[PDB]
This record gives sequence, structure tokens and C-alpha cells, in this order.
Amino acid sequence: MREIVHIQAGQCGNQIGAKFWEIISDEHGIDATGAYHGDSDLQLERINVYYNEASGGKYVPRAVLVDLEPGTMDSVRSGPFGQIFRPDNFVFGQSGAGNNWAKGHYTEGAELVDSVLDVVRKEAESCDCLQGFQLTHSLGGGTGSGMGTLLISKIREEYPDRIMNTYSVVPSPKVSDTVVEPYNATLSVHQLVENTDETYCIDNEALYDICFRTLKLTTPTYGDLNHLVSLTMSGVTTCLRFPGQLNADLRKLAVNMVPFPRLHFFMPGFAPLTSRGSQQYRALTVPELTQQMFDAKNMMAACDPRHGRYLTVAAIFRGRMSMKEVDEQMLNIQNKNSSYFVEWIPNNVKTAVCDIPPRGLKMSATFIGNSTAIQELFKRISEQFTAMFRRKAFLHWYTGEGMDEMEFTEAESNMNDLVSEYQQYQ
Amino acid sequence: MRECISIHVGQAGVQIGNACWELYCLEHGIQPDGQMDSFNTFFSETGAGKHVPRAVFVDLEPTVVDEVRTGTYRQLFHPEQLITGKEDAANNYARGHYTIGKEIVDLVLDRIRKLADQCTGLQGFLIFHSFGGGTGSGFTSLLMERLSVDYGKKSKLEFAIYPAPQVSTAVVEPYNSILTTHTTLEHSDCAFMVDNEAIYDICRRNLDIERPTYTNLNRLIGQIVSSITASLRFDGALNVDLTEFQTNLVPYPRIHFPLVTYAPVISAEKAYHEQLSVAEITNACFEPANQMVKCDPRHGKYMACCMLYRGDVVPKDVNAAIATIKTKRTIQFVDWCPTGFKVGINYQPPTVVPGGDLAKVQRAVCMLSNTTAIAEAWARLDHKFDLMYAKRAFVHWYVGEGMEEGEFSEAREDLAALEKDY
Amino acid sequence: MRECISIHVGQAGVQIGNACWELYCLEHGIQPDGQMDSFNTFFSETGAGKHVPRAVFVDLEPTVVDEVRTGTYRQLFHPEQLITGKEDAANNYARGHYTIGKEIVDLVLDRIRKLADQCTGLQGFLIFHSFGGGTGSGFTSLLMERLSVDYGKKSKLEFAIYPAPQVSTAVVEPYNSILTTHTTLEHSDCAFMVDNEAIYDICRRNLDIERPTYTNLNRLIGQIVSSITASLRFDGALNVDLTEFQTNLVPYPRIHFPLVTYAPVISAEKAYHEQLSVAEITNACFEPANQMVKCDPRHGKYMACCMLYRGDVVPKDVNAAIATIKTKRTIQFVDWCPTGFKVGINYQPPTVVPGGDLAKVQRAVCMLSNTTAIAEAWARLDHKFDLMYAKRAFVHWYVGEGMEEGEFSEAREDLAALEKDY
Ligand SMILES: Nc1nc2c(ncn2[C@@H]2O[C@H](COP(=O)(O)OP(=O)(O)OP(=O)(O)O)[C@@H](O)[C@H]2O)c(=O)[nH]1
Ligand SMILES: Nc1nc2c(ncn2[C@@H]2O[C@H](COP(=O)(O)OP(=O)(O)OP(=O)(O)O)[C@@H](O)[C@H]2O)c(=O)[nH]1
Ligand SMILES: Nc1nc2c(ncn2[C@@H]2O[C@H](COP(=O)(O)OP(=O)(O)OP(O)(O)=S)[C@@H](O)[C@H]2O)c(=O)[nH]1
Repeated sequence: MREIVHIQAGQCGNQIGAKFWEIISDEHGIDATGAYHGDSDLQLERINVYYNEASGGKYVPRAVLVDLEPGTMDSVRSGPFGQIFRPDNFVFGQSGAGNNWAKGHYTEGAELVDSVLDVVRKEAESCDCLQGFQLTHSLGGGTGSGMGTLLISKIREEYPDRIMNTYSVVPSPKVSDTVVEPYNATLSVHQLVENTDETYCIDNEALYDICFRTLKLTTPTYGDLNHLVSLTMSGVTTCLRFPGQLNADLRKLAVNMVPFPRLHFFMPGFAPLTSRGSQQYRALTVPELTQQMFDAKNMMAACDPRHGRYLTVAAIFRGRMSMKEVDEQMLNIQNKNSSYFVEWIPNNVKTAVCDIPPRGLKMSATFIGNSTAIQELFKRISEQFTAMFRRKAFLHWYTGEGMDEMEFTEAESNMNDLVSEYQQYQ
Repeated sequence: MRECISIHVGQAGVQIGNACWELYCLEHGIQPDGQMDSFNTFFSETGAGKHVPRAVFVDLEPTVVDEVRTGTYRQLFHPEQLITGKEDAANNYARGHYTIGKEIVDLVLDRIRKLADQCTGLQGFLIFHSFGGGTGSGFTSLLMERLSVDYGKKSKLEFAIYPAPQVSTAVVEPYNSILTTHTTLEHSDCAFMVDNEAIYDICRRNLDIERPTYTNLNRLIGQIVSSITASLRFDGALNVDLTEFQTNLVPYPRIHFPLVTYAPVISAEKAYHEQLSVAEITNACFEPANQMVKCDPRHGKYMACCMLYRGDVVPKDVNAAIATIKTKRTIQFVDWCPTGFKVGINYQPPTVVPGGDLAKVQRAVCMLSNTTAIAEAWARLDHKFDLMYAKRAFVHWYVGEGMEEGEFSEAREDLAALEKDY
Repeated sequence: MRECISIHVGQAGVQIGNACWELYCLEHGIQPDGQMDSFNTFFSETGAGKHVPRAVFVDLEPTVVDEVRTGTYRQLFHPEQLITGKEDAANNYARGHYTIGKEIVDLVLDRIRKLADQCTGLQGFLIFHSFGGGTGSGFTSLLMERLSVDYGKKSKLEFAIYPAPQVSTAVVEPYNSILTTHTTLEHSDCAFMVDNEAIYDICRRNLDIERPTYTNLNRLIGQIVSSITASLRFDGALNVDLTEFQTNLVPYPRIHFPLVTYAPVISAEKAYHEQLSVAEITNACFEPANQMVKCDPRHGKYMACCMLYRGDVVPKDVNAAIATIKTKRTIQFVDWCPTGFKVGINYQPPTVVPGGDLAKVQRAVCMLSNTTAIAEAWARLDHKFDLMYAKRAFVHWYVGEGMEEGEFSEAREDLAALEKDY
């Protein structure tokens, strides 16, 4: 029931999806091979949403692995929990777009679109009812963005009624890892305003600073980023996967977060996040989390909501507490953060609770909010695009793949209209 | 001999129906399978020592129905009266009213019609649902008009979970609430209150339950419906029918939205600390905070007051207490409604559950009126609707179900006319 | 004793006529050859145990006529009533109206005139065609004015396959539709709806036929015409004539375009799941989606409503159901037309086919009215015509048949005046 098919693009996307899958194996009591060992019926009652009916009392993730190179392929398969995936879900290229959107979308994507559509259709038909999709990729990378755009386009033209979310990784503003990454973000967003119902923006430097300061780690790594990503993962999907006094699903969140079809970018959230010698001393209560719900420190996608205005807030909780405390806390949050909040969307806090807490924590809290802070990020991206497109630098790589000038012109015009609409809302 | 039909739509409706049937089963001694003549108002005699509820469980999502069909009361309920959906409206009135409701309304209409066929003494219909839930708004409304057109003037009672002013599961709750209220207004014979926040506050301060759960709410509904239906399920000094309930509180079809309140809500340790006398329990229940409605009734005028005493309650004490209630100026009434008092006395004491918040008591009273304070909540909801629809937000969701904004607007003006009719 | 004449033009018209004659033959027990007095309204007594249809099959292309003359019903139909063309108009109104229609209109006029000669009780004419088809537009129109000028005030009924707003076999369909509508407007006594997309949707959701075929459409027309003609072909409590149909729905000659709807369309397995009572079937049929027209009638006002019950239907139940239909506010009527209700009761149950989508039932009702929602479709067609003629596209095709653009323009303004006459 309400089956969700996972598709992962790029090396970062593949690592994120894998880490998710081990986290789901923890949450649902699944070992490294696939056998179930959970101590409660709640883990295994709704295992079919992310697993399929496997013979011998086994379960395999409903995942699709896509890449243009088998290097991360082999590392993921040979890594932990690599035997839980059938070899068929691993489909890879042999060239690699080299961080180019046009190459991965047209040149090498031409011979991978058939495979990805075949596997996603097999996953959809082999299941009872596909509630929606979830994709992970990086907009900074060129190939991963191209696979994301191609898959969202094909899903929209194939399943226009089935909603989804895309967990794209926007490149960090502070670091220019790829010279042609502004093109990648440009084209990915131009396709996202058009083929995606809602999108969460995940920015690198914000999670980097969180791991550095909030978690108090001197050696941040991709592992902690994937861990927090998997926490966001579980926080969003626990309402559908696990029983709750206030049951919710991705459709509820999409209805509660999208006021306009083009206004669908939101910035996810997780809490509490404390270290060993603070957790045993911190208050394990709701106020310690509500002071952590709204802050630029434990903040996800690097643009401060204080400068802008929140559109609406969604809060999911997992633990043992009553509901009225949450309601009064949300009311106090409005009362004190009225200036930072929007005046014409009263009671803009979406409140739901999943009964089952995650493994190892008796609360986790996932802050799903939307603010006009992403306007700054989009405007900076647009001005950067104008800056190095005025010089017409690095255009040859794209024009060699069948590109054109005014195409990029309407792309930048689309982001201009999007940022203008967001400013008008502000 | 006579019967009644209870209708449960949505998660809240299904849970409410399950709790009410739990009450009706434990009150009459029904084991989870159905064994050991007033109990025939809700159960049917077939075979040997058998009873089944006269109810239909329907929801666009099969989660709550699956939960019901996994309890120890699987044998209690017929399997065929449980209806499982596939596409939940997800707090969308239009979705559950057109997209999924229209193709599954037929079987339910159809077989509640048989439930009426074998119940020739059908007193009325009981409907339990939630405004906030898209299913509990849309499907409930459409089946309400279907009931009206397939039964004519048959009495129908509605129990709706109105979202609280500051408690809303969905932000799109004003759309569903306004749409369902405008749609079923002409046919809603009588619709009540449920304020979740008021329930939580009363449970935390009266029952002193710092950590309550929706089970408390479930019998909050269960005890209310039990007190209402005690007259039909048990004899008394002056029994009250469903028809008289709408006769007293609907002189005009526009205003048929009375609020409900119970007395008392006291735990066993506090029940040791207080025994009930008529004057104290009535004056406590008439107190605005004791009401499970988050609207102070003293803001406006009072329409009518109905007392539902159950147990060993003296009618003379009832009259004296009600009179001394009248004289005090905290209670005011409309000029053209001087005598709007109806009293229903029953000899059946209220029934307790093992492990429940309520304490087992030989007497109780049910607080039944239609205050003007409901206009405050209606005006606040209309104002929120105006604010959040002024920029036309979340409208495209209802557009994708295939209608334009017009019907939203004239529903808004219809409810505004209802509000200013006071 | 009396008779009627059915006219079939184009592929759609020929198929519709064949299906209707299949109905009339299986209802009266006619074997494919013509053997085993109300059946004389459509068949003629000559010789011994003989009947032939009173119809003319004509098309500019001989494909459909060849298909008809290859079925097992070759012996059923006279060969001489089948007319084969040579040059199909190919969705061109002017082509089939001038180039090929003018030299083959003579034999058909001429020998339908004999069909009237031996039918002294000619009640009226039945015309089946398609607006989209160039033949079914042009030839049908020209023979319509020829009927008008050769018969005067004789009643004539038209069954036209109007192309749907999003379903169009030809892109040049607005030209043919506007031209034929302007040409035959003054003489069209009564023209109905056919929406192919609405038929498909209803078949897929009501009959639950995921893969229907034009046979379903063929009896969709067949059951409609059977319900219409049951009064003429079978006695009843209050039979209705063709003249009264145009008398009730044409107080003004400009508006004579009523929509049609049937109730119910239910398969045998679903017929087990629902038996018909008057209130439920009428209120289901009045539902906009049950209408086979892709125009919501609640957008505008209602002209008049005509009921055609067939079978064991009680007139008192009819009156009660129709009244409770009136009271509800989902149904509205024009101020100057308060009493526009005519009811026709027949004792003949609707007839079934072996292997057909419809289920064999003893009772049925035909939904007959002229809603204002047809103005929406007319305005949309006029807007599409304005858009696709603004740059003057596909006009040269009609020019090669020898006229200039003027007549196109004044047909557009004539239909605009028709649209604004509402
Ligand atoms: N008082 C009370 N209300 C409840 C309870 N359970 C659910 N509700 C109501 O249900 C609402 C949540 O939405 P639902 O009615 O469950 O919606 P749904 O069942 O998912 O149906 P759709 O929205 O159409 O998908 C809340 O606002 C509550 O008011 C309960 O146990 N007690
Ligand atoms: N409802 C229905 N409509 C049909 C059917 N068969 C054909 N049609 C109509 O016929 C149209 C196709 O064009 P035709 O009417 O067949 O044109 P034609 O017979 O080739 O005549 P010319 O265009 O003049 O050559 C479609 O738009 C349909 O509306 C049928 O079985 N059912
Ligand atoms: N949080 C997180 N970010 C990662 C991880 N791996 C890579 N990234 C980020 O992703 C960005 C590069 O995206 P990537 O997916 O590697 O591009 P690509 O187009 O797929 O690269 P290629 O296959 O063409 S060679 C870098 O900025 C890097 O910081 C990871 O494991 N966790």
C-alpha cells in the first residue's frame, strides 16, 4: 500500500540513498541481508511501503540506482548492506557527463532514459499502489541534475497525478566546486519549476556548519551529512510508515506547503541535535526543541529566514507527550515570532505527530517550513549566471551537446519571474 | 420497538463509532463476539444470542478500518459493514466529494437502505465525522443530501469534529469547513460541537489527566451520545425523542447548531471528593469553562436549554434547581423565547468503563443548548477564510478536482448571511 | 395506424440507423430476414410474414453501405433503400452540400416521397447524422430544407453527432458545424446532443467498461430513440406524440436544441447491485455527470423537463418524485416557465440485446430537457471558429467548391445572435 519508489542520481545521491536504506533497516528491524528481527509489530506492519515481498521471509528496498559511472556503484554495493539490493536495480553508464547538465541529459542520458523508465515502471506495476516518488541528486553536479530533470519530466508525462518530492542538493554559495555548476542549477531549476510538485532545498555549508558547531565535531565528514539526511528521511516518512494519533503522509504535507504551483521550494529541518555531554545535561522536553525549531544555527539551506518571511510551517513529532502542549507552544511561537512570520496566513503551523520515535531517540523533530529566504539564494544564482554568461565563457561544452542561446535566456527569465513572485509575496 | 442507524465517515468518525459501540456493548453486557429488548435500538436479533451494530464504517483510507478489523471485536462487527477506501481526500472537501466519493456513495447508500429495510421503527440517523478531514467533510456531506433525498423528512443527527480556532490539523481546514457547512446547511437537522482543545483543557483541569489520549476524547463523544440516546434505549419519567430535539431547537431552519456539554467529568479519586447534587452539578455545567466549546456563551443570548438527567434524579429537585438557575443574571434569554426548557428524566445510571477516565456514578446530567457564542466562532472562521482566500491560496487543489472559484465565494457569502442572521 | 420515416446520412448516421433497426427488430422478434400492429410504425406489411424498415441509407462514401449490405441482415433490408456514393466530402460541408449532394439529393427526396406515399399516417421524420462528417453536415442540411419545402409543417426530428469540445475527428469541424447550424436553424424542429467523450466517460465509470467500442455508442443512440419512440410503438397511461415534443420545448423558434439523457446505464453484475426506484433513478439522471452532455446544466437555467417512463411505473410515485425534485435548490427554472413538466408513461419495459452493455430491466426513464449550458458549448465553438478563421485557414477548400468568405462570416454572426439570445 502507498508504495514509494526511490531513485538516486549522482555519487552523492547514491550515498544518501544507501545511508537512508541502512537507517530504514534500523527503524524497521531489518538486518544487513534483509531478514526481519524487529521486536514490535509496528516496524513490520507497514514494511511494504519501502520493501517488496521477497521469498524466504526477506525484504528488499524499493530503490533504483542510476549513475553514469560504476565507481560509486561498486563502493555502494561492496559497502554495508550491499546484499539487500538485487543486482538488477543497479544500472550504470560508462562515459560520465563530467559535471555537465547537457551531456548527462542528452548525450549519455539518451541511452539511460530507457533503462530508468523501464525499472521505474517495473517498480510501479509490481506494487499495489504507488503513492509517490522520492529522488535524491545534486544540483551542483552536472549528470545528477540531468537525471533528475529527465526523471521528473518522464514521471510528469507518465504519472501526472502521483505527487512526489525531490531532495536535490543545491551547490554551496561559498564554494565553487564546479565552474559550470551555475548552468547545472539553472537548468535543473528551470525543469523543477515545471516537472516537480514540491522540492526541498538542501545546501552544503549550512549542514557543514551544523556539524561543526551544533554537533561540536572538529572533523565533519560526508557520513554525518548522510546521517542527518537520513534523519530527515525518517522524519518526513514516519507518519506514513508508522501509526500515529495524527496520521499524515506526503500528500498532506504537499497540500499544506504549496500555495502556488511555482511556489514549491522548502527548506527541511531536524532536531534535537546534541552531543554526549550535552544530552545528559540538556532538557529532553518540548521547549528545548521549540527554541531549536526556529534558529539560524540549526538551519538547513543557507539563507536566513529572518531577513524574509515564513510562508507556513509544518512540524512532525515522534514521542510520548500531549498534544495541547504542542498547540500552546505553536501559539507562543506565533506570539513571539510574529514579525518573522506572515501576517496574512494565520495559524500557519502544520501540526502532526507520529507515535513511534526513531531508534535510539525517544524524540525526533523534523521542521518543514517555507520562507522567502530562498529568494536571496535564487537572486544570487541569477546574478552569477548573468555575470559569467555575459562573458560567454564555457558555453562551448553545452553548445556541443545541442544547446542554444535563447533557451538559457528563457531559463534565466523563468528564475527572474520566480524571484519576482517570491519578492511580491514578501 | 424501534431502531436507529449510526454513520461513521473518516478517521474521526470511525473512531467515534467504534467508541460508541464499545459503550453500547459494555452497557448491555456484550462480549466481543456478540452474546451474554431496549438493546434492539442498536442491535439485531438473528439466530441465537447474537447482536451486531447497525452501523456503516466507511473511509477513503483503509487505515482506520484495518485498525478496527484487527481488534478483539472483529467477531462483534459484521465484516460487510466495514468499507475500505483507496484514495484519501487528504483534507480536501472536493476530492472526497467528487473524485472518490461519487463512485463509492452507491454501495453505502444502498445497504444502509437495507439497514432501514429491516428496521421498520427507524427513529433517525446518527452521523459522526470531522470538518477538518476531507473525507469527513465531503463524503459526509454528499451522503447527507443523499439521506435527505432518499428519506424525505426522516430525522438525522450529525456529530461533527469542528476544528478549533487554534487547533487545525490542516491549514486548508477553512475551505473544507466552509464548503461542507454551506453544502449541508439546508439538510443538517442538528449539528453539534466538538472542540479538541477544550476537551484537552477540561481533561487536564477537571480529570487532572496531564497526559490524556484520544481515548478520553472517544468516550467524551461516547458519554455524550449515551446521555442523548438513554431516552431511546431506556425508559424514564419523561423520555425524549429525536424529533422533539429538532422541534425545540429549530423554530427556524437557519439556526440548527446547538452546543453540547456533559456533567460531571470527575475521576474516581476526585469522585471520592465530590458526590453529585442537582444544584451544584447543573450550575457547574452551565459554567462556560465546563463547556467543551471554546466560546463563552455569556457573550450573546441563550436560545433554549434542555436537561437530560439519568439515574435517581428527583423531578421536583430538577424544577427547583432549574428555577434558581433562571433567576440569576449570569443566564440570559431572548425576549421572544421565555419558556424554552425541556427536561428528560431517565432511570438508567451512566455506564462506566474499566480503566477509563470517568468514574462510575449512579446519576448524570447532559447540558444541551444553542448559545449565540457560536456566532463568534463562525465569524472568526469566516474572517480566516477571507484572509487566506484573499490571495487565493490552495484553490488550485480544488480546481484540479474541476471547479473554478465561484462556489467558494457564494459559500462564503451564504455563511456570512448565516452569521448575520443572529 | 401510423408510420414514421428514419433518415441516415454519413458513416455515423448509417451506423446509428443500423443499430436502431437492430433494436426495432429484436424488440419485435424480427429474424434477420423479416419474419416471426404497433410494429407497422416502422415496418410494412406485404405478402406473408414480411417486414422491411422504412428508412433510406445514403452516404457520399460506399464503405458503410457496403458494410451494412454484408451483414446477416441483408435479407432484412431492401437493397434499393441503400444508396452508395462515390466522392466523400471528407469533412467538408460545402463539398457534400454542393459538389456531390446536389446531383444525388433527387433520388432520395424522390423515393422517401414514396415512403410517405404508402404511409398515410406519417407522424414525422427521423434524421441521424454527424456535424463533424462533411456528408453528415452538408447532405443532411440540404435534405432537411428539401423536407421542409416538400412537406411544409410536417414534424421532423434530428439526431446529430455534435463533435465534443476536445474530441474532433477533423480540425475543420468548426466550419462544418457552424455552416450546417446556420443553414438548418430555421427548419430544425428539434436537434439533440451526442457527446462522444461523455459517452466514453459514462461507459467507463457507470458500466465500468474499460475498453468500450462504438457498439456501446450505437445502442446509446438506440436506447435513446427507443425510449423516445416507445409512446408511438406502444400504448401507455399518457402517450406522447412527436408534435407535443416540439410544442413544449419550442415556444420560440430560435431555441430548439434540447439535450438528452438516459437512466440507467448499468451492467448485469451491477444490475444485481441496484434495482430501480423512481426517486433514486430520477435524481441520479438529473445529476450533471450522468448526462451524456459535456456541459454542466447548473451553470444556467432550465427551460423545461420531460419524463419518459417505460414499464411498471406508478404515476403517483412519478408525481411525488418529480415534486421532491422540484423543491431542492440544485434545480432552478426560468421565471416565466414555472410549469414546464410533461410526463409520458409507457407499459413496455425497455428491451435488451444479447451480449450488450445494458442489463435487461423492466423499467426505465428518459431524461429530456433544454438547459442553458448548451450556450456554453455554442460560445466555445464560436470562439474556436473565430480563432481558427481569424487567419482564414482551410477556407480555400470551401472556396474551391465556389464561394467566397462572406456566408462564413454572416453564419458566424447568426450563431452569435443565437448565442446571445439566451
Ligand atoms: N476529537 C477527536 N478528533 C479526531 C480524532 N481522530 C481524528 N480526529 C479529527 O480528524 C482530523 C484529522 O484529519 P482526518 O479527519 O483524520 O482526515 P482523514 O481521516 O485522513 O480523511 P482525509 O483528510 O479526507 O484524508 C483532526 O483535525 C481531528 O479533528 C479523535 O480521536 N478525537
Ligand atoms: N457517436 C458516434 N459517432 C460516430 C460513430 N461513427 C462515426 N461517428 C462520427 O463521425 C465522425 C467522423 O467523420 P464521418 O461522419 O464518419 O465523416 P464521413 O462519413 O467520412 O463523411 P465525410 O466527412 O463527408 O467524408 C466522428 O467525428 C464521429 O462523431 C459512432 O459509431 N458513434
Ligand atoms: N552531503 C553530501 N554531499 C556530497 C557527498 N558526495 C558529494 N557531495 C557533494 O556533491 C557535489 C558534487 O556532486 P556530484 O554528484 O558528485 O556531481 P556529479 O555530476 O555526479 O559528478 P560526476 O559523476 O559527473 S563525476 C560536491 O559539491 C560535493 O560536496 C556526500 O556524500 N554527502
